[PDB]
Amino acid sequence: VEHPEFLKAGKEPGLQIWRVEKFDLVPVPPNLYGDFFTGDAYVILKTVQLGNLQYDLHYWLGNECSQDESGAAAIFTVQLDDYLNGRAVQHREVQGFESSTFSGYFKSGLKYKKGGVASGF
Amino acid sequence: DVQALVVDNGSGNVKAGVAGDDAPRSVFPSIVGRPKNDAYVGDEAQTKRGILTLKYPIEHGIVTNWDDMEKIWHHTFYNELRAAPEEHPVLLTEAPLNPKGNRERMTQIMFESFNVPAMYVAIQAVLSLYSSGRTTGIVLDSGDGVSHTVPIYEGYALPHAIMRLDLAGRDLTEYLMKILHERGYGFSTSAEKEIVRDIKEKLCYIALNFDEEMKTSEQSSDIEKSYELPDGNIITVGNERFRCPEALFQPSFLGKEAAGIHTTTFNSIKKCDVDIRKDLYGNIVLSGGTTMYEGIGERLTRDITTLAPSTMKIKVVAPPERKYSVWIGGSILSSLSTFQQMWITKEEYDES
Ligand SMILES: Nc1ncnc2c1ncn2[C@@H]1O[C@H](COP(=O)(O)OP(=O)(O)OP(=O)(O)O)[C@@H](O)[C@H]1O
Ligand SMILES: [Ca+2]
Ligand SMILES: [Ca+2]
Ligand SMILES: [Ca+2]
Ligand SMILES: [Cl-]
Repeated sequence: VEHPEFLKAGKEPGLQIWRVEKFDLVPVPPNLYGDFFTGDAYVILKTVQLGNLQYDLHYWLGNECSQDESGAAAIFTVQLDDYLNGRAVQHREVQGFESSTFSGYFKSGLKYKKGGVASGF
Repeated sequence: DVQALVVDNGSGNVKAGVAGDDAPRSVFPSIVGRPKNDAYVGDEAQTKRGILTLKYPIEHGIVTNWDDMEKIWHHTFYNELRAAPEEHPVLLTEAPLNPKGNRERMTQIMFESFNVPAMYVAIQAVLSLYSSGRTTGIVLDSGDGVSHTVPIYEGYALPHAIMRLDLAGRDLTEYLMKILHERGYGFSTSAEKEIVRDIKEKLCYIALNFDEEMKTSEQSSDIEKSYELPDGNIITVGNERFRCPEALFQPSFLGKEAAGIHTTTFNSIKKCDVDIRKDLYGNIVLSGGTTMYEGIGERLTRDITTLAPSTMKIKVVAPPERKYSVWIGGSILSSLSTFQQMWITKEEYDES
C-alpha cells in the first residue's frame, strides 16, 4: 500500500508532518511546524540517521478533532509503518500530554491554535 | 468514482451503509424467516413470525447458515441500501479468530453470487480500535452472541492472545427473563423476549460493588424502576436491574463455568509479552452493544486493577458511540485515499 506522500516518507533524516484533511494525508506547510490546530489530527515522522535510518511515527490528536480525523491518523500511522517494513515505532500523542520525545522535535516547543480543517464526516 | 458499501454482520443485528457516514444508515435484525409450510429478513420477518420459522444465520459471531446469510446480504443491498452490489466495492467485517475457510466462503459468495467488483474483509475489533483513535490497545467487544478480548499492537491483532466468551447480550436478556419469574412474570415467547431485551437496555446497570449494591438495594424501594409494556401494563424492576448484567462478571449466575469479562481481559493481556502489557492495560477499549451498561467502565477499572500488577496503569475507554464502533471504523478505513490499494478485485479473485 503506497500513496504520493508515502513515496516521500522517511527518505532523509528530518521531520515530516502531515495533517489529516478529508480522509487524506496532506503535508503541513513547514512554516507552521510546531503549531497544531486543536480541531485536527496529525501524523509526524521523525527520521534519524544511525548506517541505516531509524523511524518514529507519532499521531497527534487535538482535543476537538473529529472521529474521522483521529481514526484516519491512527490508520495512516499503521500504513506508513507497513510501508517502512514495520520498522517504525508508533506513538499516540494527545494534546497537552505529549511525550518529551515529541515535544523535543520542536525547538520553540509545542503550541496549539483554535480551529482546524472541516471534518470528513 | 465510486463509494464503498460498509456491512458489519452481527449475531443479532446487521449494520450497513456507505463509506464516509458517521453511523450506519441501516440497522436491522440478523433474522431470516421461511414459510412454516421464499424468505423474509429482519423487521419484516418478525412482523410475520406467526407464518414463518425464524433462524439466526450468525452464531456467536460466525456465519453458520450460508443459504440464509446470502438472503441477509441480498436484503442489505436491495431492500435496505438499494445499491447494486456489482457496482460498488464492499467492506465486510468478520469476527476475531474467524476460520480462513469461512472467510473464503464469504469471499466466494460476494464475488460469484453478488459479483462485487472489489472487497476487503476487516476484523471487527481492529476497526473498533481504529475508531477510538488508537493503534495499540485491547478491545473488549461484547455483542448479542459473543464477547471477545482482542489485544492489538501497532495496528494488528495478536492472534495467540485473543479470548472468546460465548456469554453476551442474548444470554443477559434470557437471564433477565428467568429472574423476573421471582416477581411473577412469565416472559417466554420470541416476541416477549424482544420486550425483555428493551427492558434490559432501558433499566439495567452495572454495580460498582455487587455485594454492597445488594445490601443498599434491600434497604429501600429506591432501586425500583418502572417500564411500560406494549399492552400498557406497567412492570417494576428492582435488584434485577444490576443482577442481570452482573452475569458478565459472574457467569455462574447463568450456570456457566466461564471466567467473567474482567478475568478474561486480564488473561488476554497476560498472553502478550511483558514488554507490551503496559500499553494494553492503558488502552482497554470497550466495543459493542453489551458494553453500554451504565457503570461498566468504573466496575471494570476496579476489577482489572485488582487483578493486574500494581505497577500498571489501568485505563478503560468507553466511547459514546461504541455500539457502532466497528461500522464507524469500517466507514473511516474505506474512505481513506489508500483503501483502493487494500482491496481484492473480482478479476484477481476469478483468475485465482
Ligand atoms: N444500552 C444498552 N444496554 C445494554 N445492552 C445493550 C444496549 N444497547 C444494545 N444492547 C445489547 O447489545 C446487543 C447487540 O450488540 P451488537 O450490535 O454489538 O451485537 P451483534 O454485532 O449483533 O452481535 P455479536 O457481536 O455478538 O455477533 C444486544 O444484546 C442488545 O440488547
Ligand atoms: Ca478538524
Ligand atoms: Ca512498527
Ligand atoms: Ca458485532
Ligand atoms: Cl493489583
